[PDB]
Amino acid sequence: TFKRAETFINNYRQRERERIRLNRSAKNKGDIFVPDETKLLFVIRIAGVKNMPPKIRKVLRLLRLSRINNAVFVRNNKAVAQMLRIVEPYVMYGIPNLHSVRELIYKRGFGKINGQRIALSDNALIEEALGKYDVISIEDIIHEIYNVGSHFKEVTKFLWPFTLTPRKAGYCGEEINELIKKQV
Amino acid sequence: KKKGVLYVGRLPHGFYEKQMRMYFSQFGPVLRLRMSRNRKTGSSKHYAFIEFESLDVANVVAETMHNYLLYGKLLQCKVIPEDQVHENMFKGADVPFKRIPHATIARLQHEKPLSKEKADKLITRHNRKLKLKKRKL
Amino acid sequence: TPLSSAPEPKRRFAPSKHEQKRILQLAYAIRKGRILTSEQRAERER
Amino acid sequence: ELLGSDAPLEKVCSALLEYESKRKSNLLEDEQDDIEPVWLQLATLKFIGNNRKLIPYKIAIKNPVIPSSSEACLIVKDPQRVYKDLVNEAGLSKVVTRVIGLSKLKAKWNSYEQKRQLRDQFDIFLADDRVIPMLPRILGKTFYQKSKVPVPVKISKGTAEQLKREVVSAYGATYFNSAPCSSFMIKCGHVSNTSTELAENVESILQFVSKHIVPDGAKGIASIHLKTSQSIAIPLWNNPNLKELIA
Amino acid sequence: LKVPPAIAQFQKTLDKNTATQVFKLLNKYRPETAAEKKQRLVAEAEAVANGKVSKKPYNVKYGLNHVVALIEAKKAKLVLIASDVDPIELVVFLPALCKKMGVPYAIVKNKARLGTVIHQKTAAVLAVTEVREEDKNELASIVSAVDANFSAKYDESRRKWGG
RNA sequence: ACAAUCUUCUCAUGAGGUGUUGAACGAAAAUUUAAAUUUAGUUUGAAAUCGAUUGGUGAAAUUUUACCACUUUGU
Repeated sequence: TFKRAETFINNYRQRERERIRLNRSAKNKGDIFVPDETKLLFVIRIAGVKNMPPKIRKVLRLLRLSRINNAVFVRNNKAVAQMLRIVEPYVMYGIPNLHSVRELIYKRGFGKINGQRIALSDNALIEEALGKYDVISIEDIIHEIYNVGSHFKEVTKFLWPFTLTPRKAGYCGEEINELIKKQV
Repeated sequence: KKKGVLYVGRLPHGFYEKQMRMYFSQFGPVLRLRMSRNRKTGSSKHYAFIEFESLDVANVVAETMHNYLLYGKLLQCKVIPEDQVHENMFKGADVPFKRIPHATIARLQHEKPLSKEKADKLITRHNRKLKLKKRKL
Repeated sequence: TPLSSAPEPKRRFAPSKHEQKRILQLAYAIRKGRILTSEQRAERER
Repeated sequence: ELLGSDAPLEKVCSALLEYESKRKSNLLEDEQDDIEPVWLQLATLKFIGNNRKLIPYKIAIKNPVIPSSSEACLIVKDPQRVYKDLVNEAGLSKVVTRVIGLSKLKAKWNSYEQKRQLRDQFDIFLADDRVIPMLPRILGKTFYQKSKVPVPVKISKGTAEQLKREVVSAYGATYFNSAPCSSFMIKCGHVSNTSTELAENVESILQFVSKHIVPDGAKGIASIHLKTSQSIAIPLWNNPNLKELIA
Repeated sequence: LKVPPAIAQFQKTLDKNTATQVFKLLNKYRPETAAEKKQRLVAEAEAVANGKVSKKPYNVKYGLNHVVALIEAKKAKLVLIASDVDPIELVVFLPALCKKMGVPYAIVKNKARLGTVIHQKTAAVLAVTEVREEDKNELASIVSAVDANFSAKYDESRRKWGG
C-alpha cells in the first residue's frame, strides 16, 4: 500500500535508537550479565523490526532466530550473552525446564534434521540421528537438551528453531517454559 | 517533461535522503535527491531539493504535501521554478555525506609527532610566538 | 472581549458540589451495606 | 613556582587588573552588577579529552565567581514535592528560585522556545547527580552551547544542612566543560575581586588541573596565560624544559 | 439548486492527516465514562466513610449550548464542527461565530468521530479550551495546521455559492 | 505504528556517566597541528531556496553506508 512519510521517519528514529543502544552496550560497556542456572536456554524472537542494523541480522541467524518465536537450545554461557545482548531488544531468553523441553519435543518437536522440520515423534529418529550423540529418545533428548548433555550442541543442531508463536525483550527464566506450554 | 524540482522545507528530523526517496517515489520518479547539510557535522538543515522527472507530478506532490502536519512540523513543499534553479543547486545529489571527523583528525595530528626538524620549527615557532608577544607587551 | 459581562461564580474554582453530593450518598450506602465496597466486590469476583 | 618553578603569580594578576582598569574608555534602567570575567587559558602538549564530556568540573575555590545574588534552578529526581519541601525548611527558597522534577522537565519543556525561556529565567542550573546524564537530551544545544551547563550537585541523601553545603559549594566553585583539545579556558573571577584573590584562585585551579584533568601534571603542561575577554593573554608561566618532553 | 455560501462551507472538510492528528490530541482528553466515574466516586466515598485536596480535571468540552457559550467566552482554543448535522441550522452560524470571536475552528468528517470521543453516539461539535502543560505544544502545532490546511485553504470557496 | 532502550547513576575513596535542532551575529585568546579544536558570548518559531565537508575506516555483498568515524560501517 501507500506508505506514509511518518512510517519512514519512525524507522529512522528506531534505527537511531537501535544504533545507540548497540553502541553503548557493546562499546565501553563490554560487561555482560552472563545468564546462569543452566547450560542451555530457549531464546525466542519477539519481533525483528524492519531494516535492522546489519550487525543484528546474523545474530538471529547464527543463534538460529532467523524467524519470529524461534525457540532454540543454545549453550548457556558467557559467550552467547554479548551476542544475545546485541539482539536482546528482539529476543526473550529463558530456561527450558525438563517438562517444557519434553512437552515441546513430544508434540511440537520438529527437529531441524537436514535443515527441515523433522518431527521427533519416533524415538528411533532421535536414536538413529544421535546415536553417537548418546540421545536415544525424546526423553533422552531432554537429557541432552534440557539437561544439556554432552552432545547438546549436536542435539541442538538435530533440534529445530521451534516457533513458540504466542513477550518482554530480555530475561524470561522460567517464562520460556510458560510460552512453550502455550505453544506446545 | 521538464524536471520538477521540489523544495521540501521544515523537514522533521529523520526524514532524510533515503527516507525522502522512498516516500516521494510513490508520487513520482526522483531523478536525484539533495538535502542541505551542515558544514562540519553534516546534520540536516531541514530543507531538501527534490527534482522529479516532470513538472506535472512535482506539482501534484507540492499540492498534496504542502502544510503537511508531520511530527509537529508543517511541511513546506514548493515547486521552485527553474529560473532560480542553478547548475549546482542539485550538486552532489544522491551522494553520501562522508562526515570528515575534523576534531579527531586533529587529535590524530596531536598524537602524530612532528618531524624532529619540524618539531624544532614548532619550538622556534613557539619561541617566535614567545617573542612576538615580547614587543607586543 | 468576551460577550458576557456576568461575573464569574466561585463554583468553577472549587471542587464540584455535584460529586460531593454523590460521594456523601455513596458513603451512606457503604455505611448501611447497600453498596458492596471496592475491596469486598473485588474479593467477591475471585 | 608551582608549575615549573617560574610561575610569576600575584604580580601578573595585579598587572593584568591594572591594565584592564586602565582601559576604561541613559542606562540607569539598564544597569546591574556585571563585572568582566577573568579568563585563564591553559595549553597542553596533547589533547587531554577524547570527546566533549558535557559535565562541569567542580574546581573548588573559596572565592566565588558566581555572585551570591544569582538565581539558581534545581533539577531533581521525582517526586518534586519532597525536594520542594526540603528547600522550604532549609531556607534556600530565596536562593533557589525553582525546583524542577525530571519528568516535568521532560514534559513541560519540549519546544526550544520553552527551553530558551527557561534558560533566560535563571542564571545557574544546579542538578542532582542522580539524574545529570539525562540533561544532555531534553535540554539540547539551547543549554550546552550558550554557556548553560547544569552542575551535578550531590543531593541524593536529601537533608537540610546537606542542601546548604552543596549550594554553597556549587556557588563558590568555578566551573568548566571539558572538551577534546590541547587548549582550554578557565573562569577565575572578575575585575572586582582583588589581585591577591585572583592569584590564589588561579593557583587553586592549576593544582586541580594537574590532578584531575592533566594526566601527567605539570610535565604535560605547555604554557599558562592570563587573559580578560578584551585584554592580552599575559603568560603566567611557560615551560622551560618542554623541548625534550615533546621529543 | 445552488447551495448558499453559509451551507456550502461544510462540504470542504478537514483532510486526512490533520483530522487524524486532531483526533489524536482529543483522545488524550476524552471525558470520563459513566462506568469509570462511579468507580472513582465510590473510591472517594469509601475513603471518607472509613476515615479522612484534588486537582481540576482536563477534558474536552462538548454540547452545542456549552460550546457556543465557550466561544463567546473567548475560552475555546479549538472548535471542531461535525459536517453532517441533520438540521444544518444548528451549526450554520458556528464558523461565522468563530470568525467573529477569533477562535480557530475546523469542519471535520462525521459526527460519530466526535461522538466516539465523548462516549456518545453523536456529537455536533467539540471544543478544546484548556490542555495540560505537557501538551501545550501539541495543541499549538495542531492549531497552526488547522489555520494552514483549513482556514488558509478554501477561504474563497466558502464565500462562493456551492453546487 | 507520528509506539519502541538517551543514562534514577555507577563503581570506586576517586574515577567515570555519552549524550547537544538548524540558522544568524560576535569577541579575543591559546595550543594542537592556514584547519583543527577548544574558545566572552550570543540571538531565534523545530525558523529553513545551493554552496559539499569531502578523506579515512571497515562491512557486507566494486555501491552500500545520508553519522562508520581513526578507538573509524553484517555475528
